[PDB]
Amino acid sequence: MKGILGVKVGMTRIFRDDRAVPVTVILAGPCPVVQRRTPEKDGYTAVQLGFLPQNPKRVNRPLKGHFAKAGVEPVRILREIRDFNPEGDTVTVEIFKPGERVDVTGTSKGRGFAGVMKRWNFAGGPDSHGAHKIHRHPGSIGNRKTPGRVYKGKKMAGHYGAERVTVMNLEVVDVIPEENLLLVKGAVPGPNGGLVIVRETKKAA
Amino acid sequence: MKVRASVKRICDKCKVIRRHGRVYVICENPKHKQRQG
Amino acid sequence: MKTYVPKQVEPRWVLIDAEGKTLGRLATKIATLLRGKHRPDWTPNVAMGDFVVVVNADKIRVTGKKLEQKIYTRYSGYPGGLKKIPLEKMLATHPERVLEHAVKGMLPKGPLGRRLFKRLKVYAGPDHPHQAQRPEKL
Amino acid sequence: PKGVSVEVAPGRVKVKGPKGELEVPVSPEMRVVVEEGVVRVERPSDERRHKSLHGLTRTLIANAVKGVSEGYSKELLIKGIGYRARLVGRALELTVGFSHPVVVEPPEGITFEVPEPTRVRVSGIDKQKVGQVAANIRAIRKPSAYHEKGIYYAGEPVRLKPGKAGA
RNA sequence: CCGAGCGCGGGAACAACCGAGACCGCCAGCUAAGGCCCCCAAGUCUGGGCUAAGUGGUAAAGGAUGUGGCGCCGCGAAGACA
RNA sequence: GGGGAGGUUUGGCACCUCGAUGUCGGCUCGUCGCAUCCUGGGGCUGAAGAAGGUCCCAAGGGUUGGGCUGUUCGCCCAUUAA
RNA sequence: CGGAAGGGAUAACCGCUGAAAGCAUCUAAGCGGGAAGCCCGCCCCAAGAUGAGGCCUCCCACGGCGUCAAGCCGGUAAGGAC
Repeated sequence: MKGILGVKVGMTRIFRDDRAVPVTVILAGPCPVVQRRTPEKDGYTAVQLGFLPQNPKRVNRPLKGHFAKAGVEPVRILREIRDFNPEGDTVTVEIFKPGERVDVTGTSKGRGFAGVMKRWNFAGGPDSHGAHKIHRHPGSIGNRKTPGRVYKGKKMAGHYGAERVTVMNLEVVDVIPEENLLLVKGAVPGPNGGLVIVRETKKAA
Repeated sequence: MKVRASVKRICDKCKVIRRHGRVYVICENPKHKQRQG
Repeated sequence: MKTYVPKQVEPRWVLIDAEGKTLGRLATKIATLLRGKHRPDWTPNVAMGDFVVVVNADKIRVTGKKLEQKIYTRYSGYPGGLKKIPLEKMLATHPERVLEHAVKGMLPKGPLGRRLFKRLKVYAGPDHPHQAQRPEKL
Repeated sequence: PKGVSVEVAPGRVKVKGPKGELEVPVSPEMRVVVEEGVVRVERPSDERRHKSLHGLTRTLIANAVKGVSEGYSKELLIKGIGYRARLVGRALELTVGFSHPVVVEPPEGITFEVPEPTRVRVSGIDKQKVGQVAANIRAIRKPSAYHEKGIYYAGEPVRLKPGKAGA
């Protein structure tokens, strides 16, 4: 029921314990509280967090510099963490000692048009024997004159990549609050240089 | 013998009821356990 | 002569209860009013049949065992995607949708019968937005 | 009905006596009314469903009166080995051959009472909680199974032949 | 009968099933079948009897302490039925 | 000895398609049925227990890899929760 | 890393009270337990949900024609575009 923003840093292997660890590190960044959300006036429960302060002339207009507390804008907008309500402060990492697995929600790298082969993982055919014609084709679809049609959501030759992906449950290896680091078990969607948020997971009760 | 399209009372201990909308055969003996199946 | 044609008369608003009423015969009248069929000023292609706001449809009655046994089905185009939700659970979660969709199968289907289903406002309360008149009926 | 103090109402009746208070929701298809001391069950006609209703009813408020006049007996017994019936805590803690003990709370209207960890009684001013709870305990531990072991209300341990039947 | 009446009303749709032999016009009434809550036009008409399963809204022998009226045949205030 | 269900077998009829409906097996993508192969809930037992037996309930998921044949099927091979 | 855990009514089945029917009976009104199934809770799309939602801030009132009642037009403001 917790959360904080961040950005993708490394992926390495810290020789913690005596076991190597593929470790995504995430610069969680000092993401300030701002325009809060209640269910009386909005209809849910969330908090707005802007990422990294880099904003002057090129920001312009409203600002929640207005809000009541300012801070201008980050450099790349703010996001809403559901079920969240701090206590009137800015937040970075400290709210998570190690031992606290969390889901990590981030954007995903884009593969443009994906061939059906490298999307839903198909065979394509034989490396000779038959015809070189198909070779890497999605085979056939539905039956003859009945169905009579094709299936809405049939695994097909289309797009794959520029998507939103939430990964689930990873041991928070350690927290560096002296800067802005949050190192957990390696995974995390997207490039080594794109936005990614942290949210507390669901396991026991 | 549960679940048979015919069900009955075999001895003078087996008596039929109605339960949930299906016809059931009782008898203290469960080896006669019958139901409208 | 030449049969008469009503001008843009006034869309009269109305109010009906909901409770103690059969699901069936309820909408029956209701609907038939969306059509100016109650009015001596009925014209097929013009839609001047009143507004029907309904109140407390959370407590509609129905005969049969219905309550549980009455199932409604929705089909999303994707295969295997026939959903059915009993009247039972349609009461617990968003209960208006059982009065709505009912009338919705009691009018014609030409574009207007739609625009006309719009000419009806269901709530499970009572309460509404007191817009104007809405003088009660029976 | 001397220790009684009844209260008629549309659906249910709201009855009081020396123990706790109890209520029996009766299908209002005849109306009962506190007359003199003992109540009357007068159906509005003579039909099947009616007959059922009136009789049922009679037994319902019957159990209602005798209940508040103290009628709580929920006897139970165990015939196993180390099958003990400890009463530790307010709870009933039993070990019936399962790999671990068992913990029963006394919810509303009910206490327990273990005269000895070999036989267990439950206190309750409610005929439902009687049969249902005692049942739930015997369902903690099945009876007999061919030979003899487990929990029983106070019934008969019918058997299935020992050193045979296993071809 | 369809064919040659794929011209009309019913039957949801529907060559031959019901009604029905279509010169034209009519913003005139009766009626056939089939209907009269609504899609849809007209009775949420009057009175009595049934059924509780969506039966109605499509199958059998065969099984049943389902329901409601009819007929018979011994038992009982000298006391039966459980 | 009786009565059904289903429409995958072998087939009866010759209504659509002869101014063309590319008839077997394998591949790739699947899907829908339940009369369930496994998994899950259980009743009956000639069910001590373990394992089994049959019958109820129940598609959510899963339903391997090689030899021999164009082979569907089928026998074998090592596995299998299957 | 994910399936899960856990919530709610249930299938077959097993229980309580309980008449109809002095008895008995899971049932007719009344409850409780109880499936990998069922609605969820996790993952994602998503207000073209023409029903087009809600939150937060940012913006000036004829400018010259339409005199009433809807607008027309050449340039601005927040912005947005090439």
